[PDB]
Amino acid sequence: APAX
Amino acid sequence: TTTLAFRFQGGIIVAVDSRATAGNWVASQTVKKVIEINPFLLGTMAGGAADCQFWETWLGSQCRLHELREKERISVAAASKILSNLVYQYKGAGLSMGTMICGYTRKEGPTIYYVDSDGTRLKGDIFCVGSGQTFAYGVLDSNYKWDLSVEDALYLGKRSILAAAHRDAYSGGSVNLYHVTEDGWIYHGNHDVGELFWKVKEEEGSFNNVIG
Amino acid sequence: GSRRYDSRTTIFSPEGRLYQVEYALESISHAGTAIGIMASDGIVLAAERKVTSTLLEQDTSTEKLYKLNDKIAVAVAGLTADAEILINTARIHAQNYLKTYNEDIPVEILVRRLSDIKQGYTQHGGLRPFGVSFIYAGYDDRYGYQLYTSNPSGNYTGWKAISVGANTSAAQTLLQMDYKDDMKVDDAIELALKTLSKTTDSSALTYDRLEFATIRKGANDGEVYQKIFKPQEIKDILVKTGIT
Amino acid sequence: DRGVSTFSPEGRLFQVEYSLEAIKLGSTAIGIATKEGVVLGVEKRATSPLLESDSIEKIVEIDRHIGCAMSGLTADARSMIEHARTAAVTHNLYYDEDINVESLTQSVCDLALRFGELMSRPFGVALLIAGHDADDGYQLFHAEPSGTFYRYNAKAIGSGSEGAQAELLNEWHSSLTLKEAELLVLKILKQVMEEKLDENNAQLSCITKQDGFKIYDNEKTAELIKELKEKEAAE
Amino acid sequence: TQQPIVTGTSVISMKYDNGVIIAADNLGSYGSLLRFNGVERLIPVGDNTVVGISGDISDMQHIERLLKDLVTENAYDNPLADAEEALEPSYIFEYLATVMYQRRSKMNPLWNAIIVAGVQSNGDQFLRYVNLLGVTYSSPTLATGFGAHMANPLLRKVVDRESDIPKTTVQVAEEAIVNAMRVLYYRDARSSRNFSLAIIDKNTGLTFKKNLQVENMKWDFAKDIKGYGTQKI
Amino acid sequence: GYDRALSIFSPDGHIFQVEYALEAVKRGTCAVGVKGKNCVVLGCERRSTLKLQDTRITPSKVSKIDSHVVLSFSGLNADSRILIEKARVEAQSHRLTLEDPVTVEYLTRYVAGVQQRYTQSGGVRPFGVSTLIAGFDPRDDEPKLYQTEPSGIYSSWSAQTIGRNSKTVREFLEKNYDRKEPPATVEECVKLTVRSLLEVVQTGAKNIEITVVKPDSDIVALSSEEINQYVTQIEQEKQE
Amino acid sequence: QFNPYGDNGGTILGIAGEDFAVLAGDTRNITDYSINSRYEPKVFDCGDNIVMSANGFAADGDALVKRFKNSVKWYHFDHNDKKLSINSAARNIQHLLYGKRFFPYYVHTIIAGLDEDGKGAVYSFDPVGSYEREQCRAGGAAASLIMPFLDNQVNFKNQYEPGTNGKVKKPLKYLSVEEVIKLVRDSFTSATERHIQVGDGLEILIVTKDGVRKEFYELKRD
Amino acid sequence: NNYDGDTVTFSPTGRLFQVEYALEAIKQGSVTVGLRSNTHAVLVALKRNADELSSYQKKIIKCDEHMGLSLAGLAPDARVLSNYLRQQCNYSSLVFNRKLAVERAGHLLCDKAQKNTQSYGGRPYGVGLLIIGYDKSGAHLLEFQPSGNVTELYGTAIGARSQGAKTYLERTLDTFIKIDGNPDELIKAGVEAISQSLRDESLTVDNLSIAIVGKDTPFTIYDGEAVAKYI
Amino acid sequence: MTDRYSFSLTTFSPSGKLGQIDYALTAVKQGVTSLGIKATNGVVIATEKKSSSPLAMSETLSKVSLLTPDIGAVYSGMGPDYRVLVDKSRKVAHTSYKRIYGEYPPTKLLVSEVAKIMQEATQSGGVRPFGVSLLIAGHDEFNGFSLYQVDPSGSYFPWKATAIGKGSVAAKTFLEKRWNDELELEDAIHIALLTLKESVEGEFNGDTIELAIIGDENPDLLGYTGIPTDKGPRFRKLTSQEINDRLEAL
Ligand SMILES: [Mg+2]
Ligand SMILES: [Mg+2]
Repeated sequence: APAX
Repeated sequence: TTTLAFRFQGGIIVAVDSRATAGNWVASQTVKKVIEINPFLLGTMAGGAADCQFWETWLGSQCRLHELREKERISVAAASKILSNLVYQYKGAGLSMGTMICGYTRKEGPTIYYVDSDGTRLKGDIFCVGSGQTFAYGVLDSNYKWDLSVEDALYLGKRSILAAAHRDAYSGGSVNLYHVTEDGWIYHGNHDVGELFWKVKEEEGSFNNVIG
Repeated sequence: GSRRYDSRTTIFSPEGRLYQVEYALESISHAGTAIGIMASDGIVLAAERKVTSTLLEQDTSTEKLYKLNDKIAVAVAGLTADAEILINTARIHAQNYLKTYNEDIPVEILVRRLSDIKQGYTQHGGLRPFGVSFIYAGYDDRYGYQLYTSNPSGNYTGWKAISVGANTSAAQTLLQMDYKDDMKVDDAIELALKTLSKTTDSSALTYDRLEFATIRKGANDGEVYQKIFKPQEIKDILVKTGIT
Repeated sequence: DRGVSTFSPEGRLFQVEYSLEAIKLGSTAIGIATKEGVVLGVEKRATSPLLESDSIEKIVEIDRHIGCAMSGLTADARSMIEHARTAAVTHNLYYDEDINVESLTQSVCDLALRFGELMSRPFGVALLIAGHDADDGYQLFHAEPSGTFYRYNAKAIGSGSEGAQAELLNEWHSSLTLKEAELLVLKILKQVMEEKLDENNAQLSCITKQDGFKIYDNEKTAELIKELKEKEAAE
Repeated sequence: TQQPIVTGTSVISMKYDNGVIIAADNLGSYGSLLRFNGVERLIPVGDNTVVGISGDISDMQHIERLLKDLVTENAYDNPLADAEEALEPSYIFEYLATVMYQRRSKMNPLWNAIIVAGVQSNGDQFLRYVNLLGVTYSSPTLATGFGAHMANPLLRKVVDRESDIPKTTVQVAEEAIVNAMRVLYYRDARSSRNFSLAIIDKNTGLTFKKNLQVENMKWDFAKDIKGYGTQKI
Repeated sequence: GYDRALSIFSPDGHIFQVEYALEAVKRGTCAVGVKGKNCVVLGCERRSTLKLQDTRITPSKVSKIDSHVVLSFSGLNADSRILIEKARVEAQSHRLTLEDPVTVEYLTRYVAGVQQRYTQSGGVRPFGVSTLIAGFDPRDDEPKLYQTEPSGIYSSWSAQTIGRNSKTVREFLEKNYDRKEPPATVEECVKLTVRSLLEVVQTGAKNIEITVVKPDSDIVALSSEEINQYVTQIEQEKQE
Repeated sequence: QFNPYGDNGGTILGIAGEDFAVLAGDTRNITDYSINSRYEPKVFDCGDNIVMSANGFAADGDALVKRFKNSVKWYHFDHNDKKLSINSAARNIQHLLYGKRFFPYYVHTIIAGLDEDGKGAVYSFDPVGSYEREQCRAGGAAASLIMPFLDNQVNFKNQYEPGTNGKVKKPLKYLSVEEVIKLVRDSFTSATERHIQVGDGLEILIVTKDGVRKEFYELKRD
Repeated sequence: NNYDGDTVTFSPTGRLFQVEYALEAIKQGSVTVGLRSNTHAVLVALKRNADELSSYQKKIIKCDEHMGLSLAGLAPDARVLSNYLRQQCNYSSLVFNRKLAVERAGHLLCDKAQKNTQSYGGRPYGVGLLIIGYDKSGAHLLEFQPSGNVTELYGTAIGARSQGAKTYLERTLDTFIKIDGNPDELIKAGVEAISQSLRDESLTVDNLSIAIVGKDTPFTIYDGEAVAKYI
Repeated sequence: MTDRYSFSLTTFSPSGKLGQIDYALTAVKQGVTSLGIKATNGVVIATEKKSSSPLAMSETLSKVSLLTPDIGAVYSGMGPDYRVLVDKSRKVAHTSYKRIYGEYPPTKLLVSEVAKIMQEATQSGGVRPFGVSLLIAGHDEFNGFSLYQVDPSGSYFPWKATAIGKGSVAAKTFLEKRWNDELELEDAIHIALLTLKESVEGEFNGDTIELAIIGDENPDLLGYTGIPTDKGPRFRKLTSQEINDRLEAL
């Protein structure tokens, strides 16, 4: 999961 | 991520970047980190892209049901507390969120709540949230006044995200800008850092660390 | 299926009464009379035993008066077995409160929970109600001395003096006649026994057909003592007021 | 006695048939579907003049594009409305779109026969469900406690229904304007109502694609009432 | 969460013009101990499918029982059980693939790699693989374990793409399979000399050959190898 | 669990167990609610076949649900405790999650919902209780008065009464209450409430309770003399 | 210890034009240093003019595609045969993915088709259901090789108008299907050159208002 | 009479009256017809309306690409049973990659209905179904009754006055059974069969409902202007 | 399937009687006479072993049962109901007392537990009341000797002496004449044997009479030695022979  | 929101004389400014990363890999430069919950409510996203996106659009559905049942728009306090009580149920499961619930109601006035996945919920006038929060804070704090004109407030918010986008490796892409008033939220555009940096450098004379 | 054999214990009559509650009350009306009288300096519980046999072990016996905690006792009219179920519940409930708050349970709070249990048997579960009415006698530092009653409906009310079981009509009339607010305990003891003496269905009131208890501040200074009378102590108090 | 889920010798569910009797005792509700919108009107029927009539809520929003009117044991409708609203909002969450009116109605109707020895009896209330969606346009549905629902161009339910339905049979045509339909609901209501129709004991509402579901204020309805008498007097 | 105890090594297979061949040795190893020698690892289902299994033998025996119960269940209230409603290889595979993926998803896998070989009712060749992770794939040649490393390169020399299948006879393909089995006996420390082989042909049906042996082995050159570098005698 | 469908439909479309629950309300002591311009008053009859009562400790008939809302009732007393507890719990839960006390309408809708639930659930009978719920929404000065009943229907009332002889006192209020001009003050409103109760009650002795609720959590119960004064004052205007 | 995940390699790529969209993926399937198959398709016609690929751990990819195809089936059954719009598919797939937030599908998902105005659309998902519409996305093993090429050639990033002093950007414009297939083919041959898990074959599904067409091309087999 | 209180009670002649009363709701249902050749299978259903302002209740439901049914009686019960069929067809695909045999569909419905005829508290289903489909052994028509009895037929009909059509089909058998490779002719025969059950009414454009499935036709439903071709 | 009888089968009639309890007492009335007498240094409980067939071996049917080493029980009414009550009574003495306090329960408390079980059969769903009245004789350190009667309702009372069943009315009268607070245990056995002859029709010997005592500790009945604080069971069943010895000096 990519994050911001 | 870098996101901010601050209260002032003329309502609330909300500004966010648009970068998503997986490690050092830049996954996207075009993420919409502000969610428009209703015409008087905004949510900002930082942390897990899916976690934020999913639960904040879920939050919108819960706010809609409130107004069907209660014949009245939900308070910022109550909307923020739905999200914070939700994530508190998941505490320890590994959700990753740093969010701000921003809006106006007649009973509250313009209001900002910081809500994160440890279950922290704070009312306040200024917050910056994300890996670039400190960079945004540095600019924002050192130019913030309650009396900023709507024009200046919008620029400071935009400039603070730019600052963070530049220094923080994990922030960038573009700035998204909102202004929230007694009449609801107003969108103030998407601003690519590609062009915004050079425009600001030239016009403001800042960023002298950079080869012009 | 089994619907055929269901009495439907928790329904309304066309008049809006609860059959089973009414019929339980009818059952209680043939039970040994129990009386509570509240004084300024204590409380009396007096109750008549369901007609004795000479061979009954009367001193190691208990049918009417039960200790709930150190500050609260009850007098029973109805099915003894039903009452014990409720009594142990009440005793446990008292201890939960003490454990939680480090303070003895206020009398009403105990009375309410027991009455709430009874109420439940009249609204859900399809079971028969408890065929019991209680007189609660107790002390707490909010209201001091208190008398309450509860019945199978789970309705409860507070009293200066009250009777339950048989001949409450005659008994209530007599208490109403002679009761007065400034009364001491020892006067209330006399009133209780004189009332039973006149309402009894027996030929004459003797020690062996009675249970008796007081709740006084009559220990030492600002604290309370329950006295459940031994048979010999009742025999004496029966002489002391000239009924024998 | 006898099971709640029992069939009669005619092959009908006793409990469902008996709930239909309870609905006949209900206050009147009427809906008319046009190409410009769907109107929903009801008889408030205050049981005493002291009761504040605006607190009588027999027309109800489900979503922006769906509205509801009821007749019968109206307390039974709370959970049906609650289910409807959840079903509508949930659908939008799962699919990022508006839920179809028929799908909504079918979802509510699925609740109906979930009773037995699940709930203890059928609902004692019928529903008129009116909305718009892009596929099938403006729609009106009559949802019964049998689990059956019918689409209608116009429909009346409640005590005055058989009289009002015969009237709707004559008056409805495929080209009614919204304004014609509003008047018509008002007219037919005044006919079958016990007491004299005014803006306090009847209520109107519509759903249009453009502005969604709106309940009319008493000021607006009072004027359509006035406009209706002047139309009838004038011929 | 498991660990395989008694295990079977490679299962190898390929398509040819009219059908499919599949083979596997008759060994059940117990670590480095070659414990059991009469183990059949090819299980025929009907007369149109063979299921070859490697990995944990206790789980293989469980799968045998599932397949034999599946045949029983398919016959129930089915007057066309030995005709139009007979079990196809694609049905048997999908069933197994479903189970394998469910068991991995419950963190309690069947510790196997499976190849389902057969001919569909329309005459098409079926060859598909599934393992403990529920991973599935099809290819003109399939092998498990060391077979994947040593058999596939040899079998793909014969059938390298789809178009090579019509050009491949059953004699050619059986040769390749049998040769591949010899190589594995040279090089896999957990292989045996004895094996079974099955052909499912769209005309001749199922031929199941037991008690095959690796033959024509080259060992003679071993005598010329003295020492490990400098030693002469 | 005990499952029986006790509340079911009869051939004429009636639910007899709900209707018989209404009969239990009819037998209950009278309760009346009247809302002024700026207050709401709750009056309750207490049946006077009872002396030797201890009024200090005997459950009062008006209950605070929260500090700004009160509930009274007619019908089965034990049943009413269950509804009051549930209502009280919901009031605190609403504050916890919404960070605002309940509106009177919300709390009424909740109690009503509970009552309705008991009319179509297996193994339970309906509540033999109708309620009057009154108070002021938070930060609001417009008075609220609602009524609920065993079926679950609820609505708003300028004034209303329930219990025995409620039709006599509803009769009274219907001719004595002006929608246009509600009792402009506390004093005025309390009086109208006591008058309506005197149509049915007996002596205004230990027979009438009055509780007044003003805005911002201002609730006070009148005691005997304060009520007694009202009784005395009306009969002296009566001989005319 | 049993590891419930594996990595089957391959790579996928979606590009959207004005009135069409493509979803391409190589046909190679691998584990470790072995080839499992040189032709195992991983881009699928899901009905309602939606194509879908879920690349990474194939078992998870297949499960997800199966579930979505099934979701389309029931959408018809429950909503009177209504067409499932690409935006609605995307949101539905988010819930499919996020439903397994605490035991994720190890896949990068891309879907392609037409939006409700008939314009080409590509949606991409992270493994737990974050999603976003784009002109452009590569996913899977060679994503990092191909994606920056697409930024440059599809969205004209870092490209300026000659002689404008780096002041006027190359103006954005839709690409023809012929141009898009050229970028796809070059993207995959380049990816095949430098990534060991990419090769064997390339399958492209093109989606227009007349349906779904396929094109296939050989890729280097080493 | 004393023995019709529930499904768990036999009468003294060995009858189940609640099941028989369930059968009765089918008889009050609008007529529907099934018939098949060797290449196709057709459903025709007369739809019923509430009045002239209402829609005409749908009586045909798709179960899979190769299967579907028509209903007569309680419609919600058809919804429950058709939904069960959709699931069973579905399960066969996902797990075995196998299209569900129409015969198995029949057996599965029988067993589902039967459970509700032997246990206290439940009730029999109040609907009859005609199931058509095309599978690995060709075209099929089934008749389902809520007693649990399922029957495979060349043709049949259920609902009020279905005896007219069922007689017609009984004579016509040798003709319609051999309408192979001609969809429109099989449908025509079906429409004629249903016409033998009409009284005081005839088939209008928003009254008639037809469905067909077969060798190279997915189960599809025709309503409205799409059936005008056949009136 | 399963128990769908979750509602009470005992309910109040309009007169206030609980029918099933009354009817259960009627079943006890029918039952064979049993009695108990309390002496100063013991308790005796006795009943008639009224055999079903003379082919039956009535030593195999014990009407008087050990519950704890110091507590015994006898009954009148329905035998099978009594048997399962003894099973339940023995177990509850352990689970709800001995396993908690490391000692056997006092008589009143074990009685209290049996009463609870019988009360529950009077109110719980899908059951009828027990068709028996028990007499429980026992000893414990702080209460001494005691005798209790337990009825189908769950009610229990302490007795000096009483009788239940068939000829209870007559037998209770007999016991009022003979009982005094100075009875030594042997005198109580004797009175019990006299009282029981009134109500027995046929043979009256040690094979038709079942009789047990709660008296002195019996070290010889313990089964082991070496713990001097463990002194043995106070419960003892009199043998066929022991009874006949007391019938000759009757
Ligand atoms: Mg940066
Ligand atoms: Mg490569």
